[PDB]
Amino acid sequence: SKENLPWVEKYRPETLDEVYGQNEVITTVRKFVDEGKLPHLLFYGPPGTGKTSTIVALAREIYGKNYSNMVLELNASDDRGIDVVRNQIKDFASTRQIFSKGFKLIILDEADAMTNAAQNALRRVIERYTKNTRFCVLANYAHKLTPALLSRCTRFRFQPLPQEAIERRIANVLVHEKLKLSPNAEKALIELSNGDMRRVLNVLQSCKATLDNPDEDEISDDVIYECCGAPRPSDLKAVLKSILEDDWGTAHYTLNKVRSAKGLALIDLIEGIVKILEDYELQNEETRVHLLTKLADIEYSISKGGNDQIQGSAVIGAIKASFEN
Amino acid sequence: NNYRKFGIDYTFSAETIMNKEILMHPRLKRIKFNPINSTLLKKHLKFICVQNMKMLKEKNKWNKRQEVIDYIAQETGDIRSAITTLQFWATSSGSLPISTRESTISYFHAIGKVIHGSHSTNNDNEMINNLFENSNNLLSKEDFKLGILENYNTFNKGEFSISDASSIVDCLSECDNMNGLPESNEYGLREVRKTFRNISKQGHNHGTVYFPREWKVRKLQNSFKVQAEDWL
Amino acid sequence: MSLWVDKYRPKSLNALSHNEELTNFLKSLSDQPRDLPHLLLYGPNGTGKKTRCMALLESIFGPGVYRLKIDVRQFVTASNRKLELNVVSSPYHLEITPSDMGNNDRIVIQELLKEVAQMEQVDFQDSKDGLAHRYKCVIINEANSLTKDAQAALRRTMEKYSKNIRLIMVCDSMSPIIAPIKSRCLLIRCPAPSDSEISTILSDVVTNERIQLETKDILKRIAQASNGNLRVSLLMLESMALNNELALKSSSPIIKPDWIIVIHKLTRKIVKERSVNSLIECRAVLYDLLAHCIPANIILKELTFSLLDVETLNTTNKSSIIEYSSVFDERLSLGNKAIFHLEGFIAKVMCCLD
Amino acid sequence: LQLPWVEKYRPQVLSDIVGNKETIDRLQQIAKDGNMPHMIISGMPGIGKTTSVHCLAHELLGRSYADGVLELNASDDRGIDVVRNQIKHFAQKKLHLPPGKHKIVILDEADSMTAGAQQALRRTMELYSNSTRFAFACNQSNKIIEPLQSRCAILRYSKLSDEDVLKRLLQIIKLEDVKYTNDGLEAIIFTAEGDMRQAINNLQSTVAGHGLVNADNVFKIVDSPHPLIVKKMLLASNLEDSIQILRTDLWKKGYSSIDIVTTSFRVTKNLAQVKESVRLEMIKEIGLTHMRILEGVGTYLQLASMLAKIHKLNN
DNA sequence: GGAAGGAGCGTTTTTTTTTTTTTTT
DNA sequence: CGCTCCTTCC
Ligand SMILES: Nc1ncnc2c1ncn2[C@@H]1O[C@H](COP(=O)(O)OP(=O)(O)OP(O)(O)=S)[C@@H](O)[C@H]1O
Ligand SMILES: Nc1ncnc2c1ncn2[C@@H]1O[C@H](COP(=O)(O)OP(=O)(O)OP(O)(O)=S)[C@@H](O)[C@H]1O
Ligand SMILES: Nc1ncnc2c1ncn2[C@@H]1O[C@H](COP(=O)(O)OP(=O)(O)O)[C@@H](O)[C@H]1O
Ligand SMILES: [Mg+2]
Ligand SMILES: [Mg+2]
Repeated sequence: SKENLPWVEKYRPETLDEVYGQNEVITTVRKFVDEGKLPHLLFYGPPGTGKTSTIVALAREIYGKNYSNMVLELNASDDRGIDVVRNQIKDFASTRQIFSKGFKLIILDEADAMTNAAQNALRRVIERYTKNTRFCVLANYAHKLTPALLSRCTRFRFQPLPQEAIERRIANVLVHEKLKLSPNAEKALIELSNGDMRRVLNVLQSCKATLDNPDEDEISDDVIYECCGAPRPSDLKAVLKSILEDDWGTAHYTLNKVRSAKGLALIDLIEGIVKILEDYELQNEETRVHLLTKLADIEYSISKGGNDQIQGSAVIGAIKASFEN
Repeated sequence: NNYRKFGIDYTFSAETIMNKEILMHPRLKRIKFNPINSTLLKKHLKFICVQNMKMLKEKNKWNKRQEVIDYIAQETGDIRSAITTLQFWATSSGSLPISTRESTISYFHAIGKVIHGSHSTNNDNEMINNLFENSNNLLSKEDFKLGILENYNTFNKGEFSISDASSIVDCLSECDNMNGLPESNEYGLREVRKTFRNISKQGHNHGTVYFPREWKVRKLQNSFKVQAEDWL
Repeated sequence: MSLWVDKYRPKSLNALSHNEELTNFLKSLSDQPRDLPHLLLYGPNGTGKKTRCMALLESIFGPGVYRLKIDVRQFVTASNRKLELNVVSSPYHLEITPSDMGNNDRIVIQELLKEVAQMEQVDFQDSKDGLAHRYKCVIINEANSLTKDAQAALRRTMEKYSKNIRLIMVCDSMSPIIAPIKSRCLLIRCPAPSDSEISTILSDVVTNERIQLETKDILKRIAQASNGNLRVSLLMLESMALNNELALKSSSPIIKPDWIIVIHKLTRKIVKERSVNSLIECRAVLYDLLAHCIPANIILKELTFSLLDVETLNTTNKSSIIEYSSVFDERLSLGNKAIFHLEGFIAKVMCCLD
Repeated sequence: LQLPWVEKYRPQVLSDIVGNKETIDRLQQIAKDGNMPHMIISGMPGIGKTTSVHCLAHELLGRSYADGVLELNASDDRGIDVVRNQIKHFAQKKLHLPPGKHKIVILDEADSMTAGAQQALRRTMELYSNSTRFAFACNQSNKIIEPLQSRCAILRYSKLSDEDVLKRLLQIIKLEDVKYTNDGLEAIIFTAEGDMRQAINNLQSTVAGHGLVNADNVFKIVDSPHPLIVKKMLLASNLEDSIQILRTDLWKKGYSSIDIVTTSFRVTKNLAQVKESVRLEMIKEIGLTHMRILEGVGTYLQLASMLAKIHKLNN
């Protein structure tokens, strides 16, 4: 059954040993369960860093394989209004364990989607029944959580996945599958991941699909770029060089050719050029101001559609004017 | 738990509780009460302190009674709140910061604070922060910006440069394009206050403040729509 | 009797008399109407777009398209707010103006139009055996006034149910039409009639009505004053003829819409005096104009172009005026209350002039 | 199992509560006197409001706490019907108490009460003030309607100072026999930002994690409050420094763009050094960036552009 | 015969979704 | 909060 699943779900960690890139948080929670002194928890972090996986693995470790009987899980797909908090959560938190298996666990995944009234109602539920129950909140946006709820929870930050953890997970996936990955392909995959393991797994699955003979074919960086349709570093470098050195006609022709060669999107080129320019050594600081403002404006305009050729010419002109200072 | 934007859910008053027919009925008389002024409140607090002279003298706070009474009379027009505050201060052997119930300011009072400023506070940032903290309901409502737009000309009876008016109106127009974020209201109010403070002078005569006339326009538009449907 | 705008309304493609190329294109569309794509006619207001749409429908079906009745369709929002829409129907086509429902226009697209698209039209064959099916024609007036949500809701309705429905949308500008909708329609440009054609139509009406005309220059002046709007041209012709005992003369005044003269007076006042009090008076004039349900964008455009016609102003003043007009037109498009933006535009103009 | 330290070491008596020394002394005076009036307790989270009210009620009512105290909070039903029936019946109850003692109705998180219930409470307070007294606890005192505020003595709690937090932390460490260092306690206090619940939670987390509370060990799990990082970013005199802070300290640590912009607005609201014109221009730029983020463009480029515009405003 | 102090003025009010309370059943 | 007409206070 696991074979038919998408790789993002097929490779979900089952034990806390399989969660990488969060060594400090993982060690703290593991030792907390070892000492049986789990406090109310908050897991704050960006998408695909292992919060849900970590909390489910911790529940499995605490309650073995029967965690579903003494764990109450609620997420944004369920209604969690003030009535739900008053009735369902309160009754679960105020009832004894199934077999006196220590304390009960309530997981509020994506709690940043809950209303202010429900969060306010949750305060005294959390406080009163701490002996019999422990709460776990998961979030990507802290500004949606009320100050009282944040104060009641011990905070743990899930950082963007470090490179080494991604490499180890990729090696595990490659040994699981009959797949080969090139070092340059792995470097490109990590670069495009942006610290999200879901993106890595999805792109790897697409790359395996792209291979004509996955039993023997090796995934190269070209395969990754084809699957993602993203620009190559060489294309970005050539476009930037033409913009910063050649005339308007030559730069326009170069941009058009680079885009038409592989059907690249202008937003991807803008992002790549911004990343490249972030490392440029600028002797004039107004240049950075103009670059940032104009490129942000162009990105915002592109987000709403518009004319593609005019936007590309705008990017060229903005870069040239900024560097003319 | 409300998340409703009806009249009554914003303000509890005769207008929101009654209707026009009842209020304008010839057999109904309406009398409006004002907060108790300082003279009466001071007199009554002095009487209360005199009635409790023995305990105040025993606790040594008697000598300081005036020092607090004039404060209380200066803080609120609520007789019950003033008496409660006096009792709390007197019964306490220690020293605490005397405070009364907070009193909300009216719509025109808020408009005047935004335009001319506040006597008590010389720092505009503190005044704006306090106004937003304690008067969020009034400031967030879209009619406050209309009132500012329609009353900013009252300054000096409209005898200031057209540049300042243009700046104020341009800022309000920019705020109208901010999807009602708190930053928009803060920016608009701060711009208006700063512009009016930059030209404040002792020798100025101000005009009368009036409510915006948008509702009249809406009523006329509804009548026009009815007439247009009839013609169609 | 009926107004001369409707009295002499052409009722067929062959009855058209201006923009012959557009007439030929419409006739070519009606040759094999079985595979007629969705149509989007765009052009200046009052140029005869609805007339041409009705002529095409008449050619496809027949004169019966002009037999129109009106029904009231009731809709209920999530908050239980009950409201109504007018549906103009003929035996072969339907007419709707969802923009009349404001922000609720999307509901009309989601409930009414979809249902119309879902109900296949079938009828017993008079002579042959078996049923016969015909697609329904639907006209959407003021398409450019639809909210983006309604336009999005139109997409899959147009695509999936193409067999049962063919949409004919009409608009004055395509700028507010989302790209997906423009992609799904055959775009037809409807140019305004030239002054000569307007004068010819007016002279034909004059001959029909036995109105004594001193010279044909009066018709040319009326056409110039109408700025290419034939409906306005006919309305002013009728008003002038009635006010002059059906005997027009070169001295007869040319009647213009009252709000236009009001805007001209506002422009003159703005140019003359520039101060805060003048701005308040201008605000009063603007509020009076808005009380008559004149669109804010139309007010801004008319005021801008009236200001640009003033001779005393110089090139720099006009350039600043057009800059401010563009900026505040964008602000109106993205805004909620129009008074802020109109007052800001007038204040900026006063600052630049002074 | 062993309770978390936040709940395990909740004070039972007023003497164990630190901070707001004058306020706690007044509460002790009331407790030892008896004539408790209607009171409102306002302040920021985790400073002892609930603990103070509960300790005062316990000390006042002695053995009669069970039958003389009615506690209601946002997790219970508190609608108009509840005021009409349960609170009314409790206030009508004839209970024999020591002279100067009254029944106490604790309304925790009273700010969340509905308008109808608050209006209904007026008559209850007017009728049953002789034998019943109300203790409201809230974070925003203005969220209680003025007619109710008129009957109550106001009591505003201030944020706890580093000294009291250190004192109570040392008491907890002595009770738990925890090895520590001075720098570790300083780091814990700095990260707590005056909230003692967070201070105790972080102390427990650090003690579990490594056993020894050092600054380096404290910062392994607990992070510096991001509002201070945002303030440092905004006050940077060079655009490069602001961009570097935004990248290393905020973006690379997983902070969402929406959180960053909201914190930037909050911090800019309290920048005393900057001028008013510059402050309002910065607020405008932050609002524009927030509007762009809400539409879906939550990219690092937008935040960099916002920083560039703010720096331009400074110049 | 000047302050200083105070009163009265300056007003009206649906709409998108989503959530919540209240009331009668 | 500012302007405007009435007492009140010394
Ligand atoms: N630390 C990790 N170690 C290994 N795989 C991981 C890790 N984090 C994420 N993954 C992979 O990504 C998938 C999604 O992880 P989740 O924990 O559900 O994401 P998340 O942190 O909950 O993000 P949100 O908040 O739900 S968008 C998992 O099933 C794994 O395949
Ligand atoms: N002044 C204090 N002295 C000692 N411990 C304190 C103090 N303030 C808070 N604590 C600790 O923090 C816990 C929570 O205190 P509470 O009084 O419930 O918080 P709070 O002030 O009510 O915040 P809110 O408004 O309920 S979010 C207590 O049980 C103590 O362990
Ligand atoms: N070819 C024509 N000959 C005579 N009158 C015409 C012709 N085309 C349009 N008109 C007149 O123009 C008027 C308005 O046209 P209409 O289709 O309503 O404009 P719109 O394109 O704004 O819908 C009609 O009343 C009609 O009489
Ligand atoms: Mg998750
Ligand atoms: Mg509390």
